[PDB]
Amino acid sequence: VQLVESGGGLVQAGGSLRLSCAASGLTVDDYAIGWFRQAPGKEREGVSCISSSNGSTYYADSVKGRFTISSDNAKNTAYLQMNSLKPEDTAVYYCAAAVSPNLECGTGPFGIYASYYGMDYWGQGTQVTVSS
Amino acid sequence: STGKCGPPPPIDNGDITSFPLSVYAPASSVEYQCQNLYQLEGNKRITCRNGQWSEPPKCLHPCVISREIMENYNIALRWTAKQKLYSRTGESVEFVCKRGYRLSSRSHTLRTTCWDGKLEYPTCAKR
Repeated sequence: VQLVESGGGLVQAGGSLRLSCAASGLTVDDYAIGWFRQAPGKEREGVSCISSSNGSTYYADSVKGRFTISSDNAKNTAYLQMNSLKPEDTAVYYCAAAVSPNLECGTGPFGIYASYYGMDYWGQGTQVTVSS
Repeated sequence: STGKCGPPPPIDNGDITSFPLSVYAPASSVEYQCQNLYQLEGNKRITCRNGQWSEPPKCLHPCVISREIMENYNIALRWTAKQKLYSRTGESVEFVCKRGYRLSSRSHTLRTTCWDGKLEYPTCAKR
């Protein structure tokens, strides 16, 4: 199992960016794909989530409305469309998958107890920078 | 001198189901009930015979997941439909490594069994 991020980089505030995550090696076709982010020194934040089975999604309050999550299952990939980007979105953005069945997006590492939960697999991360 | 008994003995993390009396008769019994999340091991009912009680039961502890310990060992709770921040005795907790970490090659499986408050935590180390 391998997860490749792409689509990050620099943009101007009010710019947009489409993060891509390419999952090779998955066995199961009931799984959840997440985007997390972390800026040096702050705690990791779960940003968005999509279940391949039940179609549940989640967005952190800090990105609701601005970000939209989708998966093209043919190319085995998930996308985070990031619009109206702000300086506070600046961070390393990690793609992650969880393979336990019937995962409900917004629970576990997307809930209030997120610190207590992890994911089955992680990308290396891609830097996103929003200048003022 | 007539088979009567004192109050039944207290147990950690449980109580009797009936009104507490000063004195019980020969052949009396009281049932115990463990607090929510504790698991009763042994005889639910004890009986008063020859002025003393049959042996009470034990309320077995659930394991409460420790953020501190998981931090130290570079692990987290695996994301499952069912796994909460505790487990009842006998239930198995699944863990995963932190991002960047793999199972320590002296470690316990990532799946491990709650036993009366006690849980063996696995360890992960950096790649």
